[PDB]
Amino acid sequence: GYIEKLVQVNRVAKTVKGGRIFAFTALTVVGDGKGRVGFGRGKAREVPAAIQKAMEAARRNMIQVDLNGTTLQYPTKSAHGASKVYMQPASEGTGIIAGGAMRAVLEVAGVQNVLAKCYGSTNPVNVVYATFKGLKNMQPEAVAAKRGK
RNA sequence: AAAGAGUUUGAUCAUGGCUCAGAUUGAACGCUGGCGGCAGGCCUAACAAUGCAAGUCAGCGGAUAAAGGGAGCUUGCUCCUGGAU
Repeated sequence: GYIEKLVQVNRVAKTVKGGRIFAFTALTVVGDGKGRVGFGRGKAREVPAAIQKAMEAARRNMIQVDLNGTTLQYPTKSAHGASKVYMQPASEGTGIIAGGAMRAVLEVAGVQNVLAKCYGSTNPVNVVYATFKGLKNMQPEAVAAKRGK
């Protein structure tokens, strides 16, 4: 995936006898604009050594998203933890009218007509799982109900 | 014919409040002074100086007593055929 994109970077800490030892955590999304997306988390003592690990772990664990072509397939809802994410299609002139951590995942999947909205928790590491489960769980023609519709 | 940020922790996730960016207004107020068009203008409390509703002459009575036509004096003058308007 080649349109990588960082979302959030957080300075987290740990106490020992001496005091707070620090480490930076970066959450980063990796896509190709065609329906392939992973997300990755990594930690290091320095910022770019953790972004790299977030790039690394997001190039594995990537997923084929069964889109319709530049939009979502149907209006969908998903949730991981207290984070809850509603996503739908838009028509043709709309862009990414979602926002934040959902704006990155629904940019590097190559969708550009979203109209997504998140409720509950806005913590981006769970909003990213909650967008990731909405996208992993669609199907346009792979209904096993043996019909044409 | 539909976007979120900031802030409780040594760090975390959650619950939850606050704060913010936004659009509006019969606006006030702080800073200046170019214009035009179209609008809008006591949201508050009442007491009021001084200047806007009246037309129809088809109803009498007043006024004019036409200029005119005279008359008397003679163009000063009053009554008149009529007496207007």
